[PDB]
Amino acid sequence: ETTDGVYRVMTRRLLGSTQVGVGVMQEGVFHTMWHVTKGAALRSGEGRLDPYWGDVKQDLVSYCGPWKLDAAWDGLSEVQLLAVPPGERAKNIQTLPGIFKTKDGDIGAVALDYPAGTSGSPILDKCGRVIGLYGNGVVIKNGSYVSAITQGKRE
Amino acid sequence: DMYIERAGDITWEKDAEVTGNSPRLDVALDESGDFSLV
Ligand SMILES: OCn1cnc2ccccc21
Repeated sequence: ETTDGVYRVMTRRLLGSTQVGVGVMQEGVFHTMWHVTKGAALRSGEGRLDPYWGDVKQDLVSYCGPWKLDAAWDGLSEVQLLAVPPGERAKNIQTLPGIFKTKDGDIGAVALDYPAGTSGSPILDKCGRVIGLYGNGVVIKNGSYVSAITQGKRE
Repeated sequence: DMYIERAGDITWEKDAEVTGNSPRLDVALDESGDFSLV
């Protein structure tokens, strides 16, 4: 199936069924984070999805086509994390992003903590566009987790 | 082998829980794609 939406990424090389990550399907392309699949091919029922583009430093990978998600956080408004935790139902969480300040510029960051198998969950603006993926970040002083709003480049 | 299964629609929820802070962090991104605090 190539239906638009958010998907769990599952494996069976370990015990039982394990969720290694999450991804979004849009315009026939599956978008997830590189560390989730390590570029491996994916199964979709009877079909197969092969990697098309990826970059380890960006920690992004796309399947069946080029990266399609190009919406960006405006730097002002609150966003929603559509978290897909392993073994739990998808649930939206609204939040005001922080900032990752690097030498190459600033990127939005969401301060929400979830199991690592939630990596790849989409982050949305109020219009419903995917502005980035959740699951690559840091651990701060208190011990909580802060993830960047990781977005690719279309075309 | 990894496989995927659908988990929901990509949509904004008006009744969504609002939580989480908005910290300003100085970070560095290495060649391996791992962030670190500065
Ligand atoms: O929230 C996604 N995520 C990815 N790696 C993590 C590590 C700790 C907590 C959350 C994590």
